[PDB]
Amino acid sequence: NALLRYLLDKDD
Amino acid sequence: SIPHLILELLKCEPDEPQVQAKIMAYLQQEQANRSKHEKLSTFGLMCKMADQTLFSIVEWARSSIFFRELKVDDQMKLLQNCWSELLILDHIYRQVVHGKEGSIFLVTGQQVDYSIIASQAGATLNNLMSHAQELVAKLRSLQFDQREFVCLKFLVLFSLDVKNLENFQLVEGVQEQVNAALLDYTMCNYPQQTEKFGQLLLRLPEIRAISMQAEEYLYYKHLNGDVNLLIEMLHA
Ligand SMILES: C=C(c1ccccc1)[C@]12CC[C@H](O)[C@H]1CC(CCCCCC)=C2c1ccccc1
Repeated sequence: NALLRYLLDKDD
Repeated sequence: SIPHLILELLKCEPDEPQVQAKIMAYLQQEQANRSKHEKLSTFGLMCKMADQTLFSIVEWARSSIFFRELKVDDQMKLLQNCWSELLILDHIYRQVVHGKEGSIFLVTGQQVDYSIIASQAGATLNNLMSHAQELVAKLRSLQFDQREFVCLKFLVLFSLDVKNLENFQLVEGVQEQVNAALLDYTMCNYPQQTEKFGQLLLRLPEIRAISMQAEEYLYYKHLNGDVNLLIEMLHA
């Protein structure tokens, strides 16, 4: 789940 | 009085007008884009509405006490286990606060007549929505309030049914302390309803059951070609 990881990691 | 732990949970609550305003605005530009002959099906727009609600749920969790101390892989496992439960609990509480007979209140701030939705939703969704409405009625009769709602949110998020966690002790501890704070809060603020704590806790397996059956139905609709973040959560 790259999208979920991105939403948890993104800075903005 | 309010246990200090519940006050900390209440801090983490999102700005609900801005959350709802942002989702309302998103759905409007998507429809405004589409031409006469590419309208969204009613089910399709509800999926997009649920998709955008999920974005706000992830942002809520990521900034919440306790959750923000987990490593991201632990965070993913928790959200993959409870995302549909959180959507259903949010829907149910919205009806408890704002619901009127014969209508459903959406995360966009719109009120829609039940007869309109029930005409289009199909037998399975109508059954799950009626099961959820039975929970709304029970919770309203118990005077379900915002402090109890945020407790149930964290009890859903920090599920003891999630495996392979690096920090299962934190999930176990949050589950225990939120349970203890809810037991204390109901005793202090609703001393005459002995049944309230237990009635609240017993809605959690019911919400879980509605949520998982909802996931299974949505997976069916996706495999059928009828349906973003929503699809990603279904696959994982
Ligand atoms: C029918 C729904 C739905 C349709 C497609 C995809 C997701 C939801 C609603 C009902 C109307 C709201 O506009 C949706 C929103 C919503 C909450 C999220 C459910 C998704 C969990 C997998 C609803 C709901 C309520 C009770 C039982 C079943 C569904």
